[PDB]
Amino acid sequence: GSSGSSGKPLPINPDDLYVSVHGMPFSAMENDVRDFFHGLRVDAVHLLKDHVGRNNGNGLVKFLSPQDTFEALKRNRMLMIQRYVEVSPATERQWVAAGGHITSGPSS
Repeated sequence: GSSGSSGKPLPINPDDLYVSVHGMPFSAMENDVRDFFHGLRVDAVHLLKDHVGRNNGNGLVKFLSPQDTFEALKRNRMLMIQRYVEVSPATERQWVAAGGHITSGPSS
């Protein structure tokens, strides 16, 4: 194998802070989520539902700092309430479409 390392100095990208979790019980709720990421800086937690307003098994998490989320990525494909969760980075676009909300810069 072989590969080069060509990167640039850029500021923390939201994509990181914004991750998605697929594979949660039908009863899983804002609370249950905590149990998983209980101990890290939690800012907000988005949960997707279906027509029957039921937690199928997909949501998004937004952490203030990245150093925190980085940990969640390590808890990907873990055991949760007899259900496998899929922790993977997300894109601002998804966060919006899904039904999120953030304050750009509340100015007078």
